[PDB]
Amino acid sequence: QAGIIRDLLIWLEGHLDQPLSLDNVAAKAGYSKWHLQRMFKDVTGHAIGAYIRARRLSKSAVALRLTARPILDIALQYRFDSQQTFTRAFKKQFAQTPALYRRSPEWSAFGIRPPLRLGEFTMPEHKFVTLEDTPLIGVTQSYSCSLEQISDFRHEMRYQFWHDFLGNAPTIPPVLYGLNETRPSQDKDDEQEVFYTTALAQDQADGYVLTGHPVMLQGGEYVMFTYEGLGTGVQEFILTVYGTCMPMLNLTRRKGQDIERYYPAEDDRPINLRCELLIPIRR
Amino acid sequence: ATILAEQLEAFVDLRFDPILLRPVDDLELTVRSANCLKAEAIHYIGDLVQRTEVELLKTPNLGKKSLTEIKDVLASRGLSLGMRLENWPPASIADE
Amino acid sequence: FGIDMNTDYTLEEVGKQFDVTRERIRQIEAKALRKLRHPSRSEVLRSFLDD
Repeated sequence: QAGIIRDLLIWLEGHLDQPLSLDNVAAKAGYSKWHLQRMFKDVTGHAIGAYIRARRLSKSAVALRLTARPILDIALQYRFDSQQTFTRAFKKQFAQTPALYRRSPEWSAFGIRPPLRLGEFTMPEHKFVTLEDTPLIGVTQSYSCSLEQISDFRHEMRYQFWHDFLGNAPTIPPVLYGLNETRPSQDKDDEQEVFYTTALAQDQADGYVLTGHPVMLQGGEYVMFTYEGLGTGVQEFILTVYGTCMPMLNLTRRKGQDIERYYPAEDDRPINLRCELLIPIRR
Repeated sequence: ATILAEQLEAFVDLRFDPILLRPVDDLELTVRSANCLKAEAIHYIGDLVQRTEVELLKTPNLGKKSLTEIKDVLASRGLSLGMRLENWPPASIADE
Repeated sequence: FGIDMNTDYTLEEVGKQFDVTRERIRQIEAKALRKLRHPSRSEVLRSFLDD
């Protein structure tokens, strides 16, 4: 029934990584390989099999653009069979060499396919802004981790950076700023590295003796992706803006520091904080 | 005195399967075999080993490959279909 | 890699051995990392990781 396929994807989005799966492994869900396939074709509007390995490639495409691994870390990482075939289907999805794909800093959402929900989808809102060059102060440190660890690692990089400064802060600055960077290589254009900078705001307290650099925020077009959810919910909100809202709003984010705008002004209950993801956008 | 007293008492005195701890959602079965069984209000493995398979699989959320995980899991641990237990439920047992 | 040898055989010297191939024979080694990445075998080699 309609309660099945929705629950299958809660398995499948969580088991798009771990089992080396075709529809035979997916045939352990109540019915045969064809009837579970027959039950998917009409309740969704997508056709399951060539979609999933492409969605697993769409899970690998953001791994090909924002994760710091070479071609053969991610050759058969997402349960594939070969690399040249993986390179082949990539041409029919993005029309670009994967060496050329991580050569350019611009990341356009052409072939990324959003994660499917049979239930009700939590749609985020958008508002297109154009921002200003603002000085701040903050430190940087790096990571090399998973797609699900795009905010699991990122929780500590703001917290110990904040609670070192709060030991010598007579105030609480209520506007937070976080900056993600995609910087490729020169030897072979398949790799990159990421330096993440959270910063303290130049606000009503003039004396801010913080280790780091005076960072001028990048100017140009931006988007006010305001949100309601806890820092563990920005984990899936970063994934539903970057897995979905760049394809489903068909937009191409531009080269530069992705401005995060958290709110620490509501800092035990689980805190339902409000946050904006001001992406530097080229519309 | 007391420290001397107690040291004198050297000579005056001196001469259950752990996977049955878990509910139905806590066994890591196949594509739909673990989350579907809780919908029949079966909140435990001990509550699920008390019944037979004839009154489970026919609900049209429960399927033929939501059926067989009662056949092999009890065979890997040595239980029966309809086994009523004495002390199955834990201290604070509930549902989600 | 040069275990148990004096010289180290290259993918063109290998290129006549099993096949003309230069990608999938490298992708044989891509299976060789991948069949040893799985964290039960890679932990004897984690003792020498301290460099």
